[PDB]
Amino acid sequence: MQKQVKISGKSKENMSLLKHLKGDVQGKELVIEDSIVNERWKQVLKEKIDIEHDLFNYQKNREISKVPFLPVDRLITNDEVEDILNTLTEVLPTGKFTSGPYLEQFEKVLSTYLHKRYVIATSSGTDAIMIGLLALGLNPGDEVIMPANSFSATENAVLASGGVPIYVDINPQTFCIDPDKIEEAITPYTKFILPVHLYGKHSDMQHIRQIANRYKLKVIEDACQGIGLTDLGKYADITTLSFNPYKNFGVCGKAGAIATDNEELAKKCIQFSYHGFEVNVKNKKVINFGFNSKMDNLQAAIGLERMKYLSLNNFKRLFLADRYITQLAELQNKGYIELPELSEDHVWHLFPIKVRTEDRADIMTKLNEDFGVQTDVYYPILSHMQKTPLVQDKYAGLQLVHTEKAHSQVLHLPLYPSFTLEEQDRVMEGLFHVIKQEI
Amino acid sequence: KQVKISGKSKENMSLLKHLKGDVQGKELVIEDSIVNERWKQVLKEKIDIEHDLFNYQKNREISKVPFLPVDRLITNDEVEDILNTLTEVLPTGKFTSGPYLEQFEKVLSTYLHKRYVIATSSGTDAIMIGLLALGLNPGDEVIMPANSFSATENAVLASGGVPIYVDINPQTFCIDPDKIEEAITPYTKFILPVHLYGKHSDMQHIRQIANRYKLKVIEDACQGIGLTDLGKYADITTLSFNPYKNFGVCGKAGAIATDNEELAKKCIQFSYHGFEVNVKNKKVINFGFNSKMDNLQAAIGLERMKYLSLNNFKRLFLADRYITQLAELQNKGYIELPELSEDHVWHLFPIKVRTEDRADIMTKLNEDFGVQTDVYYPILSHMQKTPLVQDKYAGLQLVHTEKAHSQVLHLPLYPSFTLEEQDRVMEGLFHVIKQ
Ligand SMILES: Cc1ncc(COP(=O)(O)O)c(CN)c1O
Ligand SMILES: Cc1ncc(COP(=O)(O)O)c(CN)c1O
Ligand SMILES: [Cl-]
Ligand SMILES: [Cl-]
Ligand SMILES: [Cl-]
Ligand SMILES: [Cl-]
Repeated sequence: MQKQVKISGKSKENMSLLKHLKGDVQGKELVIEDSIVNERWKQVLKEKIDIEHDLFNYQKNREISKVPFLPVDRLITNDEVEDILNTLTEVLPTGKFTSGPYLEQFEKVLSTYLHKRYVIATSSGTDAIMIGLLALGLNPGDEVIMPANSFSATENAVLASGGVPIYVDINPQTFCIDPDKIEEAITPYTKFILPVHLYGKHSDMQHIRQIANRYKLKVIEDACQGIGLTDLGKYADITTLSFNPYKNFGVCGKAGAIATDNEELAKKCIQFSYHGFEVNVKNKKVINFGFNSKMDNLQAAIGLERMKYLSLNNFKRLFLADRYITQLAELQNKGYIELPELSEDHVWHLFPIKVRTEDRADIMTKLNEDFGVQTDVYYPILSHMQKTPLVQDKYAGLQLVHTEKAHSQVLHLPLYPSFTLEEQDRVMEGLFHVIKQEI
Repeated sequence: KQVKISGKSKENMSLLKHLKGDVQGKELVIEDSIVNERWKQVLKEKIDIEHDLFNYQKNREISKVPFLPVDRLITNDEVEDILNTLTEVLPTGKFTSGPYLEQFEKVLSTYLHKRYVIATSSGTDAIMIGLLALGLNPGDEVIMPANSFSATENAVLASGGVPIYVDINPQTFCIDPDKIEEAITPYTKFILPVHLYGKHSDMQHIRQIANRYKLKVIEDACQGIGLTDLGKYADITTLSFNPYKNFGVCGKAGAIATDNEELAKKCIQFSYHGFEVNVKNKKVINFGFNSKMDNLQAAIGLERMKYLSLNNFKRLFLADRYITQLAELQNKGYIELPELSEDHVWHLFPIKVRTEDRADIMTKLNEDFGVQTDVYYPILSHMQKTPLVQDKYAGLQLVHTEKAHSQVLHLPLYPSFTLEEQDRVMEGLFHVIKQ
């Protein structure tokens, strides 16, 4: 009796798929979930697959002299462009670019994909967080517990709506908020915990929800880099997503989403997202104010096209990350670097290794100068280290030991779905070469 | 001798006079501007406006006149320009930041005669960021009218500002400068006039008051693109490029324009996460937003902007045709018509009817003649049913605003509207009012 292998495109299921697509028999046991996110799989999976050749067109003998970290022209493929041009041919003459039926359809599709009853699509991930906090009842002075290593948009969303960030240390291996440091930071002004699934890695949400239940806190998660994570939002009151062009799934402009199972909360999000108006009643305010922060109908139509590539693209990211972890194994075994763990709760938006603090600048310089290999560090400045009057006045004396140590060690290697395996070879070879010459 | 064509409201008025036989000079000179590009394909020496710009079909069968059919606010010609530019934009993979964004800001700068332009994700965001850049702190008071779209007050409230509502001039629908000083308190920091319906507020008088009391002036010109001397007396000028404006993109966008460099710097910092200008991830102020205009929309706007001068002129022609053709209804005192003024771009066309008759007029136009009208906007700021209003604005009376609010009626007016539809609107109004 054969166990079926459900292809949802989610992170846990992709992990089994990786094993099966590596093997010789790829038959009826592989069942493609009837979803828009799986559309590009449908055609690919009609035949037996060799991953290297069929998904990556591996050309080991193609000479490579430069490896850009993130060439944006390669983040969108010719087939996506043709798809998008086709849909726009129909959307443009409708004259509906802000409100419209593609926006509504896009929200339903996300709702089904996320298993969340209500989805409110927004004009950015930053707006989603900001509106989410307000809809959850954030008042000026309310404290929000969060990590200090996220992109600046996370703290800005708290600050913009009047909140007070309270920074807490991360787990230095996962780069996510350490749930064992959270309870320490709770005061009578704490109302929120805002975990970030940094680089695509899922935070320890079950533990976080336990602390939150204990102290009656609300949980809003920044999953802007985590689309595709299995069980996303299971333990959160609000989930926020970004669809900016650099994400695992993005549109052609700024956009994001709020997702929730709570109807009263959803309604408030809608009200905040559109001028404080009663839902579907233009010009009639039912709350003090709101923003102009719904997603555009035009981007929604674009999103319905690009979403067709998501499951395949997340799978290719997983393959790339597995290949890094396996081929670089020796550098970790001998204790020169730390590799991320090949886990089910990661969608590989970014790929972090850790190197020695004292060597990082030189490792980066040598990869670039000697081998044309570009790497990067997301993000260069920690929240409590920003040179702002707020930080200077209120965040002096703060020490986050693990966060600061990890921040000095982390190095991101190129990884995106249209990256080639032969570029990756170059990255890995160069890494072996420069690390060995550090010793 | 030369009749210069800028596309701006004053020159448009002289062009109109000139083309109606009232000669203003000899040689038509089309200024070399992006906003005039499409004018060049239709504007000839012996132009017949009714035929050459409107393709007037006196006898075309009409059974409905929609107030604002959104599919007709973008032409087939625009759709093709847009598809063509997107064919080149899409493969670059640059959709947020990028070179079209920078070019679009440059082009707006030249057109508006403002040194710095910061293109934003919406007009609402432009106002919000402009207020903050100008130094709005929570509790600071902002003098403003109560008859604008809710976006204006929301931009103040979102940053914790405090709206102070003042009465309007009931003929112009704009903030009455003679009611401003009255409302000034030690907490007042800004005046925020609105060029409502596309009518220019009395900015000179407003600036005199501002200087006297050391206030800042940020104007909501989201409906006023094309006004001659827009921003001459303002510290910050805000625009919207939403698809319903005199010029719009294909999504949300707006702009802040200013001549002040330090202000511009602050606007950029607030518009993008509080980062140092052009230096990602390095904050120099406490926080910012994700509120720049998208590169993709700027590519679209660079195409749609080519139709602006032509479209604004068409709006003027329509407004002038309404005012001339409906004259009798005003002469006999049945309605009031807007004044044919150089300082208007006719985003909306407001007439005034009797308070007690407006509902019936609207119903009879629609039911008997399929003529749809509307009222922008249905609810005044101090009459919204919110907790802030009940706690802060209780008992406020704005006599002229409230009266005008009960009287105003908007007639269909947009660049692609037809003269045959307009005839139906006008004959309908005559037949309804007589009866
Ligand atoms: C962790 C994180 N949170 C929030 C955001 C903000 O998302 P958006 O750009 O759609 O505003 C980003 C975008 N880089 C992000 O990476
Ligand atoms: C007078 C006025 N002010 C501000 C705005 C807000 O502009 P946007 O829709 O681009 O946010 C509008 C849009 N209707 C407006 O009409
Ligand atoms: Cl929904
Ligand atoms: Cl730092
Ligand atoms: Cl500029
Ligand atoms: Cl009202």
